[PDB]
Amino acid sequence: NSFSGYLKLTDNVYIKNADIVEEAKKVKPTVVVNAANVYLKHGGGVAGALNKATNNAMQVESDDYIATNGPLKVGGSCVLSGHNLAKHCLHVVGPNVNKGEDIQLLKSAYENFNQHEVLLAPLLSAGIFGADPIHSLRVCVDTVRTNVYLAVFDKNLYDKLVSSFL
Repeated sequence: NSFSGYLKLTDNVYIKNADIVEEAKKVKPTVVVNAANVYLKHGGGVAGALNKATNNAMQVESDDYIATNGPLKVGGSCVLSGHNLAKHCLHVVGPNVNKGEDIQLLKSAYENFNQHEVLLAPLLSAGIFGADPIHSLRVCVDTVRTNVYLAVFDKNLYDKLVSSFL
């Protein structure tokens, strides 16, 4: 958990302008969070990037999880191997607000983070699921009570988040 160059936003929430895949490789955190869908199909965005960095081992493992357990619920999670990225990957499903899932489920999604003392994570629902990222950060801050290190790759967004949260 050798996190470097983060800016503390609140007593437990930290942020860096960085690629989560590169952070995971440098730090090999205990837990990296994936922003997943309910069937754990890692076809793009952060999920696609994390899976690619595992050379598809994450996807094969995820398919086996679904074979045993069925799909996750929106706002739910499961813990699988982190392979070369982390000890564990916490796959968390935020709401797909652009397909009508309730934004209030973003609180339930972030509540999964509280099962782990320290996490490297992206913002949830802030890619193609369509939630405003600043809103997603505000829910993170209000909900997570463990120590979360957020990697935000887009500097334009990072600068807006730091401006809004100090």
